[PDB]
Amino acid sequence: IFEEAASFRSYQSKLGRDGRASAATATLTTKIRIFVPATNSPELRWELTLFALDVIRSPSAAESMKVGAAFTLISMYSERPGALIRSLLNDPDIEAVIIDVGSMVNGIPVMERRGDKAQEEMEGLMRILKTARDSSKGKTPFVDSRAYGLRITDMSTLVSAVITIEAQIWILIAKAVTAPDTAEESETRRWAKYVQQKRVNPFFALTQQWLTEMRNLLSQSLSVRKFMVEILIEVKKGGSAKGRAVEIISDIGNYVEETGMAGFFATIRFGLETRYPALALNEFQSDLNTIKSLMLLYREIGPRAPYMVLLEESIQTKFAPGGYPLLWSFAMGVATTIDRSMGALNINRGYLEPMYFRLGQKSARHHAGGIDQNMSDQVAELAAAVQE
Amino acid sequence: IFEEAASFRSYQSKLGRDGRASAATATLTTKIRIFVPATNSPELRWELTLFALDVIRSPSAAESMKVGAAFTLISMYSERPGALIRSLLNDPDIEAVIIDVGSMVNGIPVMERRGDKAQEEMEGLMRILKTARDSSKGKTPFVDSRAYGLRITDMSTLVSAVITIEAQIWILIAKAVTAPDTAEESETRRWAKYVQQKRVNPFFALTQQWLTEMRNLLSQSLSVRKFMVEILIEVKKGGSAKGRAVEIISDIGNYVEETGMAGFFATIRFGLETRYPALALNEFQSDLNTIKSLMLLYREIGPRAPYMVLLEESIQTKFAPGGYPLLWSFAMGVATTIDRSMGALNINRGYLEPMYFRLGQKSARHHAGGIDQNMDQVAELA
Amino acid sequence: IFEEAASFRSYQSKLGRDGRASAATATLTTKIRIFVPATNSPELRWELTLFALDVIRSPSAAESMKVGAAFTLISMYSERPGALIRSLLNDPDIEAVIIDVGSMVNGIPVMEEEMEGLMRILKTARDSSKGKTPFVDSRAYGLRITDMSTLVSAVITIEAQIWILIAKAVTAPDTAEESETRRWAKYVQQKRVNPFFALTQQWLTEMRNLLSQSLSVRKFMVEILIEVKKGGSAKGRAVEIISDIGNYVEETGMAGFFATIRFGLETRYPALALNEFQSDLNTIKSLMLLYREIGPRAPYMVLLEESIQTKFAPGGYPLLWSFAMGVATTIDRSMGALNINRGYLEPMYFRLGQKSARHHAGG
RNA sequence: UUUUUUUUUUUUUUUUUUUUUUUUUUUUUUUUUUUUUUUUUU
Repeated sequence: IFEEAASFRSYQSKLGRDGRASAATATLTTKIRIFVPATNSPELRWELTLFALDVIRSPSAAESMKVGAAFTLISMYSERPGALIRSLLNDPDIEAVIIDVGSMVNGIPVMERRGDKAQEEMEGLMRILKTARDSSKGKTPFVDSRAYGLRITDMSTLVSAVITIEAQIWILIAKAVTAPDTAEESETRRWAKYVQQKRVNPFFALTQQWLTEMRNLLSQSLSVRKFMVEILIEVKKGGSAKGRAVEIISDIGNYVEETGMAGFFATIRFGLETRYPALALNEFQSDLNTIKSLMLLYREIGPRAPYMVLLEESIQTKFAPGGYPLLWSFAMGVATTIDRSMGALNINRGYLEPMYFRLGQKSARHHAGGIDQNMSDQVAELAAAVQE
Repeated sequence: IFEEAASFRSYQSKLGRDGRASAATATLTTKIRIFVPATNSPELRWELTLFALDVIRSPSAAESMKVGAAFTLISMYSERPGALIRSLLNDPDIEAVIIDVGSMVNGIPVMERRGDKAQEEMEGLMRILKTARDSSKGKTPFVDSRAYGLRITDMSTLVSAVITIEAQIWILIAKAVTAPDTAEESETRRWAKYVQQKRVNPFFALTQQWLTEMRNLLSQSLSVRKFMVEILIEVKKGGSAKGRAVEIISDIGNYVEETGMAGFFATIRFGLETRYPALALNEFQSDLNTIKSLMLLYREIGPRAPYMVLLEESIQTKFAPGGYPLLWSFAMGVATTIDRSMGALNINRGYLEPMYFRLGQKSARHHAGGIDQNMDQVAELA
Repeated sequence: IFEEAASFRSYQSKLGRDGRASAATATLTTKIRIFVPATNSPELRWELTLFALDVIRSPSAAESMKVGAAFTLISMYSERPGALIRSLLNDPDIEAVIIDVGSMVNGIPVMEEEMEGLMRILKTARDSSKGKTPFVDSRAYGLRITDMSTLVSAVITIEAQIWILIAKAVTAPDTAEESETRRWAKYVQQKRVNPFFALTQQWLTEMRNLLSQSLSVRKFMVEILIEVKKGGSAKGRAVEIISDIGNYVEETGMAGFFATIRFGLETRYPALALNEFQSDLNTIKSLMLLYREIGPRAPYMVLLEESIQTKFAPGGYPLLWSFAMGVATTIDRSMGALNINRGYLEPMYFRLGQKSARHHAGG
């Protein structure tokens, strides 16, 4: 009877989820040039890191070059850098041409030594690098200038530095596509952790100017974020020890999971986990059936789930908290009242209904935390603890 | 006994739904010309986009050409544009001739392969382009005019632009055939989202005037909506990686689903999901049995169901509320009273039964604010 | 119904735990040189200890050498030094090159220009340290020990001085002295440890700092520390001192888990089923079962920098934790001296949890 | 040795009523924003 309705709501939610898309939908691939580490020697590499930092710093280079540069910069992790990028990079939007650098002996950019893309290629590069320097008022990547010039000579220094720069990319992911302004507070909080824990090599601490330029590149490019989230999923999978580089990524992951799905987890933490005596309220009769459908749906979305927002994954929209709005408005009302850390959150969403929120705020709070709906005069004594 | 009646109501509802329609019903075909990207090279692709934007901007081009132009414009997604159209286009009203000229040496219009015989064609195109410019008082497609003028030089610029225009077509679809006036609030709200989220490249922003001209073309052509809904179903299917183009479409999809079937879900959301004490209203019984049969029917109709309105699908009538108006007038009465966002939707139909709707409302008020459906602090909730 | 939600919270937490990592993750491997104990002679063992103490004391010596030194120093336990390191060392970031010469003619920094680089390193080490030698009372630093019994007495004494550090190196790398002395008192009072080999505060601080700042070393240490801890073996003097230190080292840097579990939660004060804590208890349940699933590394998660450690970190059950600290501080005289000035603590719940126990000797 | 009397009788056809008449396009919401380490002793 009633059972059919609930099952039908669930049916709608899962209808047409299935099936495999026709190949005709395959979109025009965008060509990106990625210069990639040609040998496992610090001589070739350190210079290439400097080049890549500067490509991303450049006002003068085209966006197509800049994406490819960012891919160079955040593939320095690998034992075999070019192979790591080419083999894991898996998105239809973008078609890579991979160039293994020829020892990178021509200052900051790299040239085709024998077969020539063009003789002016180096100038397209020289222009890029000059514009980069000039527009940034001389500033090298690191906050203390000696580090910008370093030209490091051994594996030990290399790994110290590379781990440092990589960690500074991965600090960004956490907010680049969830709140790319307001960012500084959080990204500095995460910086402090890695340094205080001695996980990253502090000589290589990177300038706000460089970090903002990279944060913006991440916000505005899908193709980059796709590679990042591909790697972020791959290294999140268990059953491996990690040394310093991959370890910092994995560590950051524990902050990066669920990010930009605030509302979903918020309904779970506040309101739902809370289970006040008022859950069966008429609205809650349906909204609860909604949440059930949502949870089973979330399960079905599967391996991508922890990072849907970073992936721009459309399924994400369905998961968005506006989907159960009566229960959610009550979930903010309870959550704000009960958890001291919450409420600091940005609560301006259209699906908030004041009347339902007020009940959630007061129903819990005037309830002294839902004292009445808890399940030697235990009840009464707990009055002191409420302090209101 | 009583069981037979319930089964019989269901039987009536499903009766003669089955079987396969005779091929003799094959309709008089409309012949339409679709100019389609001949090569994956930016020179041709930019020029062809300008051609197509102008076809849609024109007062002077014929409707048959304009539909074919709109199909050019919203197939710009494809790596092989001709293949994308030919392979997804699947509707027996409209029969395409696909012209895949890549040479684009014909200025504003396409080149004509017949040469001197195409001379009439080329001047028809010229008239179309002139009339487009003149009728629009000089306004190019984009809101900031430098963009409208800008000939593009790379893949990067191309994809930025194409993604941008495509997104601007797909924003329309959700309301073009559900409420083609009153549209602005919703379509701007969706515009704001895609831009704020940095999903599409704002240098390419398309003018209100052009978008209204195209929205109207979409409302008044079935053939265009058929191709759009074909694509909208195809890319809604899961288990595929997407590039930026298909991703924007898919994202829009999540707003486009259920559109123009307001009433069907409203009985589900309000009244039904609510499980109010009055579900046991004696009168109600037969209507509840009705709605149940409808919901299971809806399920059985299957793949087209999320976009039934856009497809003009006949079955839609049945799913129409007003097919169960007693349980419906109560469902509006509950819904509008209990959900703060509802009631702002214009619900004024002749099938509404005031007394029963007020029973729905009173359901709230006489419920002591819905205490009736409590499911000793069941009235402690000012 | 409600049961599904609790199960779902748990599902989210354990989702993506599974699977095996793509080779593409492999980071650029660092070469480290390890001089390693040549054979069963006190001659080699003492000289190598002196070499290693000086490598750590050196102002001029490279990080790559220093780590390798540390690995020599804390492989002294084994019957076959170089084999013990090579066979237990199981970390991808580092590739060890082992030198295991019985020749031992080359004290601390021996040749295989390089030899003069080594000489500069050793000179700079001596000079910068103002001659201050490994052991606290000078004759002990100077004295060659020549036979098995004296050798193992000495080696186990230096090694125990390394292993006293692990207990705080990655959890409180300053303010260390109090703890390391407290552990020293135990081993001496129990007559396990030979005070002739007392090691100088200058050297101990230099080594403590090396442990804090090098991950690769700590990885190997914790690998060994876990391996020997595993059951069904008797230990004689050397391994016994490690095992003894282990009883301070276990659960380290998981204070919040054990503390909120032991104090507050296991105490189960009749305010346990708070209308606000229901989700948190469900949280902690999920946490405990998760902890189980993480398995063998669990007693040393923090020391291993193990990622999931983050999930176990105490901010994960904040309501219960704030309340439980409020109980713990009230009931246990020794607690509360533990620094809980953290941003995630809930004042209101601490005032309540504290009150619930200390209402009137309420507990 | 055995012991009586036995059937049938009524009623019976047909009669009413039986087309239809209402209602049924749509219209609201829908991106993102918080905290995520560490510091007792045995």
